[PDB]
Amino acid sequence: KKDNMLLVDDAINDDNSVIAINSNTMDKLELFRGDTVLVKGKKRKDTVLIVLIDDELEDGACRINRVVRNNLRIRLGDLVTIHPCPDIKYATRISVLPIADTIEGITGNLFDVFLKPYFVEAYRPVRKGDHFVVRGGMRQVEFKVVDVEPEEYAVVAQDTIIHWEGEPINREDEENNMN
Amino acid sequence: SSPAEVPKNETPAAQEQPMPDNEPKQGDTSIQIRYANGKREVLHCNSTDTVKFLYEHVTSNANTDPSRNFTLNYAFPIKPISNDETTLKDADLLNSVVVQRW
Repeated sequence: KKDNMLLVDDAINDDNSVIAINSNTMDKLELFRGDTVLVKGKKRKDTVLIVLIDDELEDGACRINRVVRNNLRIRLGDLVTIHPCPDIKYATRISVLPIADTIEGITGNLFDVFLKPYFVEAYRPVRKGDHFVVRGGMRQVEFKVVDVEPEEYAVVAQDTIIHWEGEPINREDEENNMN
Repeated sequence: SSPAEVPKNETPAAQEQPMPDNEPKQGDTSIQIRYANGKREVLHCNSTDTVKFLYEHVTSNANTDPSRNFTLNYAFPIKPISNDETTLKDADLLNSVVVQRW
């Protein structure tokens, strides 16, 4: 058994772009707190997150919040293959769009409110097809990464250009991911 | 730096700074630098060094960077690596990614 495949567990760190590994897992596979790792789960899908030492994790399975868990189309108690990718580098531009039913009611500057503070100084490692979540203004909006310039996956440094547009959509696409 | 100057730039940084192989008594240590150069990353290091020695490694590893002002961090709790003298042991910077921000 190659120790490079791990099961999905509940999340301690409530952040979106993050997964938690245990320290005895770190010596078993060289990685660090800042390291950006590629998660490839079932249904031929992927995602990118930050690994972080977690004492409670126990080396055998990893903690990931429900947002990462969703993008990989996995559940609590499913296996995933983890492997690092530093080939990815800072983004040139990004293309996120709000899902309609998560913005029904409000309008205006979604960038300044949600996206700007969410990506700021975190240089998040996103992916095309990802659907992330931002809490603010007494609600939680869901955007989907529709396009990035630096291949399928890239990072959101302060210089990276975040382009949001205002047309929203139906949740039919999620099902075609689950079906 | 030219395509041929960069490998040479890494060559200084790789051989310039002490690695004594009997000092891992305090723990051998590996840094991963996240440069703002475009998403550039270099690794390495030895036992007990300093954050400023990483700053010196940046400068030795590339000639454009020395005249530029910048700071260092770890991401997700977003700690600015202040107190440039601070040892790797005291800053929790053991095996951990260090991002650079101009």
